[PDB]
Amino acid sequence: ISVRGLAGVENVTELKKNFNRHLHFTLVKDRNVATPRDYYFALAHTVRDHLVGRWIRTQQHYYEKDPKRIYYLSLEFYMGRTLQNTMVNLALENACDEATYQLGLDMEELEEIEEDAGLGNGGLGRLAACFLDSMATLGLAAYGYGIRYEFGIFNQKICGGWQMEEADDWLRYGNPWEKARPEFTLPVHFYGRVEHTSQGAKWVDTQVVLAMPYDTPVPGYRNNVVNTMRLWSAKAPNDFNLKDFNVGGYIQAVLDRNLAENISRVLYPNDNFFEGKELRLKQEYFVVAATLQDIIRRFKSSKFGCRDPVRTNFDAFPDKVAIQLNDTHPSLAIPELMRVLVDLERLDWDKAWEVTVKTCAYTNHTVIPEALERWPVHLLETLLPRHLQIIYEINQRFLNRVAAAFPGDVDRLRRMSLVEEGAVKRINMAHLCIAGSHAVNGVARIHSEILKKTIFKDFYELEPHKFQNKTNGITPRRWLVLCNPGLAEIIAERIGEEYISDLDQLRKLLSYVDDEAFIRDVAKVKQENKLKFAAYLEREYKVHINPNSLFDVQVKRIHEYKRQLLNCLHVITLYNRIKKEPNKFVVPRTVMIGGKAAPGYHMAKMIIKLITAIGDVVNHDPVVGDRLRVIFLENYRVSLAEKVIPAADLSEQISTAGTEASGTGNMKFMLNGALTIGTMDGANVEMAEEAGEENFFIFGMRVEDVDRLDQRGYNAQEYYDRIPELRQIIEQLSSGFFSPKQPDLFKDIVNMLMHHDRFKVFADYEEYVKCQERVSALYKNPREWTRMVIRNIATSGKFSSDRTIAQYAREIWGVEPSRQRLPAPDEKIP
Amino acid sequence: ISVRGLAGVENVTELKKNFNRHLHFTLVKDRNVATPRDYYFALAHTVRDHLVGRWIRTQQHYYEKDPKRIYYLSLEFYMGRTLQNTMVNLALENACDEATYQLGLDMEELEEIEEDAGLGNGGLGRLAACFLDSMATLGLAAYGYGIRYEFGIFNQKICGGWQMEEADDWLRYGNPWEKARPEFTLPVHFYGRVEHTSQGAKWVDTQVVLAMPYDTPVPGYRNNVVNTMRLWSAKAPNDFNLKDFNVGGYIQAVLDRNLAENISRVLYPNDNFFEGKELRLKQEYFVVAATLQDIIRRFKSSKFGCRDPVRTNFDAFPDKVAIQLNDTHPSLAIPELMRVLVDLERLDWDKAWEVTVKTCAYTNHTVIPEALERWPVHLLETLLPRHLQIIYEINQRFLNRVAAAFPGDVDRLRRMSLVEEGAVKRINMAHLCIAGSHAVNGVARIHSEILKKTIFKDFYELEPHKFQNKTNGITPRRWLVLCNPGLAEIIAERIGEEYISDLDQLRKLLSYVDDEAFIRDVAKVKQENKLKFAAYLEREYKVHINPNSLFDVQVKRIHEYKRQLLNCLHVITLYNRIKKEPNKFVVPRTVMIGGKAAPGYHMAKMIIKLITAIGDVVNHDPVVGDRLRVIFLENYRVSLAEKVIPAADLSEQISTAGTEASGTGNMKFMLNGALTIGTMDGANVEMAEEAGEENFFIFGMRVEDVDRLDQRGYNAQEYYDRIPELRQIIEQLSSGFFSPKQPDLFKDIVNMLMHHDRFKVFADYEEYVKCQERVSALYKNPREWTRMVIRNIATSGKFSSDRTIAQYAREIWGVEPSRQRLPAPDEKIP
Ligand SMILES: O=C1NC(=O)[C@@]2(N1)O[C@H](CO)[C@@H](O)[C@H](O)[C@H]2O
Ligand SMILES: O=C1NC(=O)[C@@]2(N1)O[C@H](CO)[C@@H](O)[C@H](O)[C@H]2O
Ligand SMILES: *Cc1c(COP(=O)(O)O)cnc(C)c1O
Ligand SMILES: *Cc1c(COP(=O)(O)O)cnc(C)c1O
Repeated sequence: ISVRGLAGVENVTELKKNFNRHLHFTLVKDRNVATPRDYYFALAHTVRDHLVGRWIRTQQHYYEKDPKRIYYLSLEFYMGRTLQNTMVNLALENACDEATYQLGLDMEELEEIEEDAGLGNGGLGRLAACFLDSMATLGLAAYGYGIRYEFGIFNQKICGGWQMEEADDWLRYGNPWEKARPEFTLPVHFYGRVEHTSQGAKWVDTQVVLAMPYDTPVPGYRNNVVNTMRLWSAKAPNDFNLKDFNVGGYIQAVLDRNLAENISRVLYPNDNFFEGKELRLKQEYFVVAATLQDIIRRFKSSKFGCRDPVRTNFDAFPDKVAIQLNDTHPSLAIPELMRVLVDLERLDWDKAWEVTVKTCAYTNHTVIPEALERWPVHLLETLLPRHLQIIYEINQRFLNRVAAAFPGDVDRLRRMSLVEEGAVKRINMAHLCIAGSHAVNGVARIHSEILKKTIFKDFYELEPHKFQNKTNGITPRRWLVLCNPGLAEIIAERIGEEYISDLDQLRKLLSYVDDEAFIRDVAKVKQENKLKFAAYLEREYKVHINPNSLFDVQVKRIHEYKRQLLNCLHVITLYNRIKKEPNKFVVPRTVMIGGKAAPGYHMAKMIIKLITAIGDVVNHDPVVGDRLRVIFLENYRVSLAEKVIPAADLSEQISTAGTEASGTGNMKFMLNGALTIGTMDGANVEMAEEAGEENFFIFGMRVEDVDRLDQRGYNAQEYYDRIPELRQIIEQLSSGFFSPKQPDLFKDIVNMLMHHDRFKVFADYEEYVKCQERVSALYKNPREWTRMVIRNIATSGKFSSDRTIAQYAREIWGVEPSRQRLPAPDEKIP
Repeated sequence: ISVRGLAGVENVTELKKNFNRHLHFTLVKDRNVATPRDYYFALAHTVRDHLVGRWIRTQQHYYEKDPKRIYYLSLEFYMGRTLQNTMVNLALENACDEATYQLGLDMEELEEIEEDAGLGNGGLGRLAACFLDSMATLGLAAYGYGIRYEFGIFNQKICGGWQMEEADDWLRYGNPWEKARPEFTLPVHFYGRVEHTSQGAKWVDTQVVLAMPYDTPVPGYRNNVVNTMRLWSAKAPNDFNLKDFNVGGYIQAVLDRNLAENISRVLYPNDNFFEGKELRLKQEYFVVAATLQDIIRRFKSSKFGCRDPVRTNFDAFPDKVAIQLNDTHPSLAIPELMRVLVDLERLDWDKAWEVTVKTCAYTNHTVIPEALERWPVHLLETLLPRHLQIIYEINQRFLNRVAAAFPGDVDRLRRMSLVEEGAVKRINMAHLCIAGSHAVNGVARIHSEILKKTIFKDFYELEPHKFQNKTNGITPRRWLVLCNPGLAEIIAERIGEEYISDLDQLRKLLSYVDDEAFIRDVAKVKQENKLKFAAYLEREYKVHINPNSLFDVQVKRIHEYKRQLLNCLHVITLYNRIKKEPNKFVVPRTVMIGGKAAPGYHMAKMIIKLITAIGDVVNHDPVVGDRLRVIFLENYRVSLAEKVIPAADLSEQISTAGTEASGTGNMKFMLNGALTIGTMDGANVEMAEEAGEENFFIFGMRVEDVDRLDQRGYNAQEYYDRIPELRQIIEQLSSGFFSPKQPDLFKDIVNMLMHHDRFKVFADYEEYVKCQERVSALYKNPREWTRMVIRNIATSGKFSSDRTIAQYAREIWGVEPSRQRLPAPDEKIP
């Protein structure tokens, strides 16, 4: 059937009876009233059974051996569905396929019923998910820590061409994967004040909110390791949230509990944008406070909570603990770790600081200013008074370090301050992270260089040793074997299965680049993939596309820096050329643009309306026929990504050079047989570098060119004046060609494009359509297109998260990865 | 061990491995980290497994045979713990006891970990629970319908002698008994307006709240019948509760969902008191609207949703459906049933009315005016506009009936109106229920007579056939076999086990009233019970009592009509007499008073403070010694009741004649070997009537005497003037003898007692202490005390809820009870 594992005789039988056990005993249903959803759960519960045994021994293992623990703190974990992924990592896919088949059910149909764990916005969230899978696969004692939002990223609906947001009630029918652990609930404080008494400061008169943990298993790839993702839920105490007496109402008191529990209710839908709302800050301290107590408790036990030197010496803390800050979101971990060590454990400042710096590491994910976290002091002052005091003290000592290093450099002092003066004082969270971490890394080579050269230049001059780079990657399991079994099978037929946990072995595919059978096969799976997606489209969304055309897709969050607008300009150009010479042949294309716009991002939502507007015109022009289709992919999410990417021919990664930190979608397309048209931005550079620029479609300004233009000054009118095709499009938008009933509908876009384009869309227009002509030319030659594809696939190995994690492990965490199978799952009951 | 069933060889082994399966696979724990709470859940899950098989066949059964369905609507279901009860009804108690013993665990210790399902306030709620158990035991196709509050009756805490209320988060660790059924969610409307168009009225522009059902199994006693209790939870739709666009905030929109979900958040803690809050009314319509849709859907299928006459003829609706209104709380079912039939199904008014009256039955539970539901018209007008219109139309037609029957009786017209004019117009829910139900019943013989003679006199004259009586009862299973296995065993040793489902057989115990061994045994279990409670007291609450004293207990909600105050006056009297003649012998007593006061009931909370105040003085007077102890039983609830009642010697049922509708606690004490000192109120009359007044301690005014006094006019000063002992107590309260630091602390009680005593406490004082002297005298003669006890126990059979239900079944529902074992639980998988 494929190498989705063995469909053993004893195990298919075993699976079937356990499916029935759960359908009866767990679901309390009988075959005569069971619906596909019930069947999905019976299976989910059956699959989940297979990894509890391993989950228990893994955790017990780490307790016995006591290795250095890795704590990945992130406010986002974009997990997606987990049934198939679990089958794949446990080698259960074929057995389950067989068993459910024998039970008369279609496994694929049941898999489609599982709701996505949308606890993320995009790249940052998904990176965390891929990292978790890799950390498990590399046998690291790692824990993912975050917030269990009851509402994930909103579900996008397109009404009249506009995006409509609606709550993602992903828990509505329950989550068979999580395990509530009420017994490990912890208290988290807010507000209050600071009392300075005799021997130390005291955080007093605080409001208490409780943190209830929920553990989700994270299985490694076929190694019997099952790590843990712990997600905190907010709960109100039953005392004060009722007991602070003297009139108000008993009923009201109980109803008001949903005020402390609002902390974990919803994920902020912002991607690469900072919103200084109090609720956000609370979510940030909430996950940090709760996680740290869990971390220290585990440390207090270790082998110190037995003997060792005997005296809670936190000197070995860094040797046993490593906490990775996914961006500045969990930044409060630094002043919180200090607070506990100093205020509660009573360590001297300097010893506590040494410990903190040595266990904390920070990862930066963007350089755009509006994405930077700068919290107003008055907010921290009211909500976390002691933390503010600690931050000021950290600042005081840090700046003294700077003054001593750069005597008389008074401007450098204000520039490096964690505290920013002005309208309202703010705290630069990024500066805090750098000062309190022993390592700061970027997510792509150019991004990392930019940090050193620009944004964090002064910090780099101060401590050059802190700055590193760790190019992002993606997990080959979900992003290849799971979403594209067809491609994975033909690759395995030639080079084996060892590449799934060793993606570098894909290079061996280079020697089949002239193999006639392979070229035919690679081309076949892509055709099968395109047909399946073309079908899904009519199935779930309804209104035809042509599977023979080039599948031009751009899927990612909607941003001005991602330049979906530049993609739009090209689409309109193609249209206009066709209307000019109707009877001239052009390579057919289906351009699919999908992504979600943050609710408050007006421009982004305007762009979505533009895309649908172009489709309205283009898709109903008889002269165009089937040569050009414009489709907006609704509710783009992880599960949707697993469907489009394997069916894509052209991947669009056209951000303005220097704005996309790394990107990961680009890698997903490269490993799945799509060719990349993009700019020398983020990881695109390392991808072209790995496959060879000849096998990549690079165009536009480099970072240097962008800066040259800024010195000069960017004037869009110039481009409007010298390019008639560009002029024609802008005047089409301005006159209502794309919005008849509302002719001025797109005035904001035009206005912006001409007067305040921060991402110089016009500047890359000419080189973009010229480059698009080159991909069309190559698509006309199926054999050469497929051969270039094989060059990309065979050369994508570097982009696996196993590589990225192995580097974090060695160069930042100080631990050694291991591909050693944990001693089976085998029963056992001590 | 007792007749808690057989501890079979094959089943104890089977139990043990399933306990281990759940501890591993369900709880995801290993013996080395498992806590008593984990062990409790493993067992709970193991026990729950045994009744799903039966649950499924019972429900399937009713679907095949299609008998008349009984729907018990109540806003309260006081269930208590359900682990032991389930073991008892499935004959699993000994097997589980053995198995857990072999696993090295104490079952009793694990049972104490289960949280109480406190979805009730007291009597009314508990009656519903006992009814459910009886309906299952009598094989009725019955369904309990209510609200799944996430916070039940508050947990009472005594701080400085004052009651402190704190949220009852009973779901904190989960509920292994319920089964969420998201797939059967239903929509419920609120607000909106009424449009009168061409062919009918339309309820329009309504706010939608969703009702998610949760089913809990209700097993019959050893008959393999497992009925269903369906509890609705409120959920916000994800559309409008987000989709009603045009600024407000996306985050805020999601946070505001907890506004529609507040409907099922908390139970109103009022007992025998009406609070016209909007949230209450919403909870009332919510449970009614959701339940009715479920009822009609089931009816639409039946055997009509196949063939029959073919044409949705609701003429057979009454023949297939019966809905019992537990008080006036679910009264809106009447106008709602009309609304659906008329507005949606399009039946003519008269046909719809005939159907409604024929399927609805109402049960009254109190005659005190402040407990009567009278909803302001402006509230119904805004929240349920169409229902108001229907109620007015019902009223219009009903009054026309009256006018025709009593021509010219204009005062009778206004008196009988469902609409009450005055300050603000109100709707008398009780009048609505009578008009729209074919049967109205009281809960005790005298209570029922009072309804006919007083409160509903005019309605009785109009339709005398509607009025009936159904004396309350309690379930012998939980209230005897479960809480008192020792007594149940010795009874079984003599007369067998058939009395558990046939309590009348207890009469056969009369012939052992002179049996020397039996007297010794009955006396022994009561002593063992008293020792166990005396131990629990020091265990969980701490500060000694004497097990040799008479256990004088009064446990029920705190009310002025229950007269805990009268009990207080007696306690103080005993104290004063002892202080007068210290060296005179008196029968030792431990008087225990427990109960909860509604948060807003100032007097009730003042009484609790008085009780603790008396204990402070009395319990620390050296001259008193161990002859008199005053103890306030904290957090009185079902699980606490299962502990005190079996250890009681004297049961206090001293309400003012004519105010306690029936009472059920009184019955619990009678079946458990306690003697009753009480008034000729509620069911006390039928109890004394059954055991013989010689075996009862009756005192005080009868209803007649109370009325005579009211004609005359009640003047408490008179009693104060003629009784020096009474005078002494009042002056002790007035001067601070019981409240040194705050001498005027009890001015409200004294003031009330002397000037506004609605329940004439002083009037029954003399006859009360005189009567108390008689019980002390008899307690001095152990052999005669025990013989009178045997007379009560042997004569309590009439008070089983099986008898009550059998009467409802035959005289109101039109169904025949059956003690036929359902065809085993046996596997089966069609
Ligand atoms: O705030 C961000 N959202 C992202 O997706 C992001 N930063 O992080 C991702 C993971 O490092 C990057 O790939 C992406 O380029 C960057 O925009
Ligand atoms: O509102 C009420 N609360 C009660 O306990 C009550 N009415 O109903 C119970 C069950 O019918 C009665 O036993 C009780 O006497 C009555 O007060
Ligand atoms: C991989 C992924 C992303 C990141 O895409 P980029 O192109 O790096 O912005 C965003 N959303 C989803 C659903 C993803 O799978
Ligand atoms: C039986 C019961 C009641 C009713 O007691 P009465 O004496 O009828 O008021 C109230 N509370 C609990 C916990 C009960 O078990």
